[PDB]
Amino acid sequence: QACDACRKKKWKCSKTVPTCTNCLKYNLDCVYS
Ligand SMILES: [Cd+2]
Ligand SMILES: [Cd+2]
Repeated sequence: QACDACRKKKWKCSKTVPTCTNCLKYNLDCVYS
């Protein structure tokens, strides 16, 4: 599945920590669940 960030915006995620490339880009709280 996508990370919490790509889950609210739906931008698909690569599933990598700490922050997915999408969170380190827009600088957001990357969380998982
Ligand atoms: Cd993501
Ligand atoms: Cd994220």
